[PDB]
Amino acid sequence: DMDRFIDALMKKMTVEEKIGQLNLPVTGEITTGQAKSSDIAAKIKRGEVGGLFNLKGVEKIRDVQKQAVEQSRLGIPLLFGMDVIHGYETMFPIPLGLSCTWDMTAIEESARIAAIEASADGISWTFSPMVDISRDPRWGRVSEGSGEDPFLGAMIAEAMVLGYQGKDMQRNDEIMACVKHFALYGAGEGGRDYNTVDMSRQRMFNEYMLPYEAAVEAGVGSVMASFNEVDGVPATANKWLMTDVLRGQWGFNGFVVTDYTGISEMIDHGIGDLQTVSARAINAGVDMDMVSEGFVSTLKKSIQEGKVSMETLNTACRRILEAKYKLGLFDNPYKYCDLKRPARDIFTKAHRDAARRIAAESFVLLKNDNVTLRPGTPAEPLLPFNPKGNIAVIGPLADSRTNMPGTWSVAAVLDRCPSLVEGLKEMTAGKANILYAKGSNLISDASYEERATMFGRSLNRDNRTDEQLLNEALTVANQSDIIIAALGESSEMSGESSSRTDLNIPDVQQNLLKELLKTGKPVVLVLFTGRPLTLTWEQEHVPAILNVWFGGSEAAYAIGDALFGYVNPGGKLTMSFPKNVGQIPLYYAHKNTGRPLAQGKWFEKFRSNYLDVDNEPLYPFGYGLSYTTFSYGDIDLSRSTIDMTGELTAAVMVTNTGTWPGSEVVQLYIRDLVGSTTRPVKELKGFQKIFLEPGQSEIVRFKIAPEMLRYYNYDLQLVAEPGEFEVMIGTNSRDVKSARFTLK
Amino acid sequence: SPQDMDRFIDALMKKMTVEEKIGQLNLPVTGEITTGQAKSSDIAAKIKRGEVGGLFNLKGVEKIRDVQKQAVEQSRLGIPLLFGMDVIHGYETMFPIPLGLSCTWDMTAIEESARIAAIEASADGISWTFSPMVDISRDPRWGRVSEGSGEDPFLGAMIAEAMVLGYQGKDMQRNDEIMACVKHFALYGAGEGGRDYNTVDMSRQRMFNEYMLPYEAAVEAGVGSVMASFNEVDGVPATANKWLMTDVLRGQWGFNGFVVTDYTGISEMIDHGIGDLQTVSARAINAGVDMDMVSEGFVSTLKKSIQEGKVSMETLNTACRRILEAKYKLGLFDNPYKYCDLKRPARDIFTKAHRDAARRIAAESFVLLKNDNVTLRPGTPAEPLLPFNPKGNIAVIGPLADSRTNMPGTWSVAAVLDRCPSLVEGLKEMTAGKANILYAKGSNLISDASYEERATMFGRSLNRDNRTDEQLLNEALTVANQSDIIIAALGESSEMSGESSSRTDLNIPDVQQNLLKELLKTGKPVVLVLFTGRPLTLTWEQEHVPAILNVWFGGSEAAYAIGDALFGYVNPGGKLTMSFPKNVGQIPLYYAHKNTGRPLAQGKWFEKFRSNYLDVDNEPLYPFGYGLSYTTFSYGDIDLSRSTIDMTGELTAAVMVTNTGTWPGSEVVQLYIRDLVGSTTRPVKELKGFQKIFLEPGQSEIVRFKIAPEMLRYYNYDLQLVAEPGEFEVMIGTNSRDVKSARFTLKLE
Ligand SMILES: O=C1O[C@H](CO)[C@@H](O)[C@H](O)[C@H]1O
Ligand SMILES: O=C1O[C@H](CO)[C@@H](O)[C@H](O)[C@H]1O
Ligand SMILES: [Mg+2]
Ligand SMILES: [Mg+2]
Repeated sequence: DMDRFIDALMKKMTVEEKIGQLNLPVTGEITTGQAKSSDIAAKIKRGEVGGLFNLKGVEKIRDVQKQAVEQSRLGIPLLFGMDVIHGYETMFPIPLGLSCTWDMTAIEESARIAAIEASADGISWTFSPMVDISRDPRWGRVSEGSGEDPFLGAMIAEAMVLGYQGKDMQRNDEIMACVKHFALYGAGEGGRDYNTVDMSRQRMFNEYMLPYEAAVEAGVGSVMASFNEVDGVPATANKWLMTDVLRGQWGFNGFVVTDYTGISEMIDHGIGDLQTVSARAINAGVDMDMVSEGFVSTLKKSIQEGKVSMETLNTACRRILEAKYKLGLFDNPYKYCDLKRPARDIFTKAHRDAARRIAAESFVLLKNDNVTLRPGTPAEPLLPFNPKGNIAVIGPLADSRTNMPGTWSVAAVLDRCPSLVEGLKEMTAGKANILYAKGSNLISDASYEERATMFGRSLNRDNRTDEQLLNEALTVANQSDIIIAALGESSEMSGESSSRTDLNIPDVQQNLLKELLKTGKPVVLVLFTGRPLTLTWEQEHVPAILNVWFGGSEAAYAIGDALFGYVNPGGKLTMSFPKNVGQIPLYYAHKNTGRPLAQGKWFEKFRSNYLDVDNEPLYPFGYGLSYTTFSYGDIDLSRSTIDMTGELTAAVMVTNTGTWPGSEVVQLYIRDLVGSTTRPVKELKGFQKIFLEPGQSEIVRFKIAPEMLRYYNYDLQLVAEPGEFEVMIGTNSRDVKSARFTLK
Repeated sequence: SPQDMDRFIDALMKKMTVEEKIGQLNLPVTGEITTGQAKSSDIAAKIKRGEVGGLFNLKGVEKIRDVQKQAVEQSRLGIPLLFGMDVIHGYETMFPIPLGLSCTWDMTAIEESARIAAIEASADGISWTFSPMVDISRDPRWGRVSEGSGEDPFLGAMIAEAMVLGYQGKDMQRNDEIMACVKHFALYGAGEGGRDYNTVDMSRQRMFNEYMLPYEAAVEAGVGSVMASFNEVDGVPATANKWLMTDVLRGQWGFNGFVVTDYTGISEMIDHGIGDLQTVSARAINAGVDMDMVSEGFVSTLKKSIQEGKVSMETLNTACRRILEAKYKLGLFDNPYKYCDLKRPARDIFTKAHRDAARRIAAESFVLLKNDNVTLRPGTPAEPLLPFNPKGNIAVIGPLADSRTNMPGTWSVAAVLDRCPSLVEGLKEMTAGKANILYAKGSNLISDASYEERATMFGRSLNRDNRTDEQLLNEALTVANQSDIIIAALGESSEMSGESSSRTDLNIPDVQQNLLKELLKTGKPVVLVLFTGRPLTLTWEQEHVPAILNVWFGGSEAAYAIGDALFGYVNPGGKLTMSFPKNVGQIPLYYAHKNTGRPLAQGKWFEKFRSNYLDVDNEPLYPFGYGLSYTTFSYGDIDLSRSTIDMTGELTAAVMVTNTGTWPGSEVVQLYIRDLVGSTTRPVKELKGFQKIFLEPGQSEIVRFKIAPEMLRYYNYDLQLVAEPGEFEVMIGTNSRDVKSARFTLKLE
């Protein structure tokens, strides 16, 4: 059926036309790399274009599809691609923030909505999800992932692929997804984007690979090859990755696209000239060439010289044609070119309300200490509070529209998003006064601020000095009843090519924060960030800290919802927050070492520890507070022993012991006590997000079976070994209840 | 003969019970030196029962002789003991810490320092040193960088050879030659977070191209023993890693010696999480580990394992034979008391000749990092602060100004710490009658007293008192404002580096940097004499201090050597062997890095969509091979004897180096090669040669390097050590950053 159709089409094709299906030039207003493609009208005519990307607007896409359908010899329709990462126009939180919902239904929903919007506007293909594991918060691209953990990363990868594609991409509101960046890109040395990656095969499989595999097994249509080398070979020329693992081991039936000029960049990597690396890429299992024109300009010559087989070419071409067929583009090239759809599907109130809900769900309450508010009274937390009197909103993130959506919002209308001040003004009209002061620049260094606010994120820095801005803010702060310090990163301090060697709140903002605290007014830190920051000073001195990541186009409203208690925060961290950059890499699923430092023993000579800080993150994986409290009973294991075909249930009663209704992410960890290789001190193996009224309890039950206990041993065999296991359940990866069982 | 050894050992082993064979594999700890937590007990009775193969941490020929006499006269078979110690950079005469010593780029001096240490150690009963430490590291957070020779495997390998040869000589036959022990096999310098003992993980390709060569070089130089490392490799503690300890070490490299564990390395595998004591002990001996340091895994569990078939008699016999062979090769069956001459210590230890050598080698190790011109007096053109004639009032200020015990450096376990002159003491002696040495402590080591305590353990107290920072600073400023020049003696205490001394920030500590700022504010000329066991983050100091001399830890004669440099008796010629980062967030920085697919071109920081950071450029403050002189050297263009060679060929790269300044001095001329295109990505350069030359003012020398295809080999994707045809770039210069370039082509034919 498909096979026969594609056989017949391919029998007609010239070598040039087969090669053309593998070519993906760039166009439009959206800029995601340096090199630009020329002469696109003619190339479509010559049959030399497989797809395009970065073109926005159903009408413009329709026009281009027409040229392909009507002006090329064979009429083969184009794929239309875009980075639809965490929204099209309705922007959800950045993926890292979104991961802190621990809510696969919400995550699927966000992808569903983005697909509806993008498909309504002509897009058939998104370069998403980004599933790279990272333990290095220096790397700006942590903003695009789902944190450090592969179990949670894998579940999220599945939710995103399903949200975008549905069952089989048959509907006109379903699009093809693309798991990226295969593979290991999050382990770039120094946290410096694009830098050398190196690790053992054992680490690859146990620690980094699961999310890519989960996407493949969820039926993801395409895979993007990464910029990094693996084992000294750029991923785009690594046949072990792109054929042996991807196809041979996991059974991937789709196609592989490069990242931006990934082929020609192999010249700079230092593995040969354009022809050589182009031939190596297609022979490795790469099917589509993003921008470099390596395939289109050199593959014929390589075929003539016997460096690439006609077989290899036909396979690459076939995979591209199968993707087009599966999307329904041969049945109808204009499947996604309904000019009536943008008006009914894009940036609707329904979509924006969903984004607002998901944003509030993504926030992580890091601290909410009791503060003396009125003398004589027992100390109470600052959050939540009723919007009354004068609310100061101060800082460089307080009145920026364009920094609200987050990095990788290329189709968003940035200056349509309400700033925090605008959203809070709306939400408190008639009830409180919102008093604004800028307070500081983003950072002292003007050049830094300029590059940190590129892609239209300017904060309109002017000639007012740090001291002037501070003084104005203190005048405002001292007229107020409470201070909302809106501080942290600009959105483009994270994302692609946005690596940091220092992870503090920037200098002038931290100074501003210190001065606001010195007023004696209550201070809430509303923290904008795309990554873990080093917050030990803020943890010591600020009473309340709400990590809002970048919450999307409706962030301002969601922040209001959290501050005023309309939503009780329930986010939990998915990446460790280190005390300093000298502890990197810090991650919860670490080996014990031969000289573990016992709890509370810092400092101890001859143990694995530092002279100047303990081994712990400030906030561990899975950490997050609520306006209520939860209490855990002891773990009930249904068996003390099981065999390889058996099973048990781990159960724990969770009680809401405070005064607020709220959600709790109950987290399941397992430690394999003894291994033929060293095993992590714990691994996340399940979770359940529960909602409880005050005083209400729920018995949370986890099924545990031997398949969950498997790991890649020294010989890379995926096996569960007999022995003892420790089951841990708790409110984060640090504070847990424990019980043990034996596998026979 | 080899056959005589086999016959003798065959005969001895025929006598031995299983318990006696197991006993040869047992290495308890005793004596006054502390290098770990666990301690041994009942050693006298254990030796009597034949349950002890060697001991370590026992100092003094009288004590060692007594113990050897018990082994020889009172055990059934009289098998003599090995006596081990960490003789790392000196016995009593202390040379610079190894990392400092590596900056001499002088293999003759390095060999000499090991020779002297062996002479002193052997005089005092020691037959075995746990040295050299040859671990590659790119992570200056790790305290043990102090013990190695930097980031580079080419230089690392040459130093490993020099050290082994210095200790052992041709074949350990002489009574002033001892058995060496290459450590820590393997990859221990890549521990995550720079945190000692932490997880190591890397590809096999990285192991062989970037980390393994120095171990291999020690093995090929005939090192008698290998110490297994604390870290895991491929998820297996090195002490249980049969691929490391058998397949690589014996299978690939032909190692003929024995493997000892590190301190309780076997029982620590329980904590690593790979099983109980019996299980991990069986795995260790089966892996190729021959001697058990302290844990008593072998002695307490091997017989049960042999009964149960978990370890074979053949495996026990092989391990025992290796130990007996080491003892045989050291001459201990010929004479158990070879090293127990009670009269040698008085004539061989801490002699003037030894100490004069140490003083010379210390001055040779220092790295001049900065020496800018300063205007001392209106109307006189500006000149550098260093060197200066000792006259007037010379202030020496800081917590490292008057500490004897912090001079030798970490890993000086046999030194008499309180006998080393302090810097003030040394400079006072050297300037008697010419200058007044003024002194103030100026600051504590660091603001936190608890930190200072752990930083000055092992008898390195700075005698911190309850004076306020104000008292300390005011006294220093009263000194500074009377002085003609200020020597700011700042940096680390010695035990801020070494084992279990990892740091997450690499600054000069808070109160010392505040002191430095205040001294600079006086307007008097300031020379930073920097004590450290590691690269530090020195961007502020490079911007603000006119002269910076890195003296590492120079050893027992450091004070005199520092005087030699300051007063111009020696012209500094040290070159860095490890990159100095601008901040900890750049780690790891190393010169021999891959290009990436998005390289930032020179001078283009910042550029979006290149491999670079938002907040700092990609560069270290000081690159690999960096070091200044009191003179300047200029380099002509490179002349290659031919532009094309094949696998059978060779060429010569030659460059004229001229001393263009006013001082005679040494230059380390460094050869780097870039393999431009590979089947795998190749580093942007690799050190492949060097020559240290001495030139008088105005003098020139043509420095020539032989380049052959064997130098161009590397491990490809399939771990084949191969040279590939293609273009190569030859670079020669004064450091890894500032170089001349020429190209040549390699063909198959
Ligand atoms: O450079 C890139 O370009 C791609 C196209 O914009 C994008 O999808 C990748 O995530 C990114 O690495
Ligand atoms: O712990 C150790 O003990 C050993 C014995 O002191 C020493 O040689 C090693 O270098 C060290 O790691
Ligand atoms: Mg187990
Ligand atoms: Mg080559």
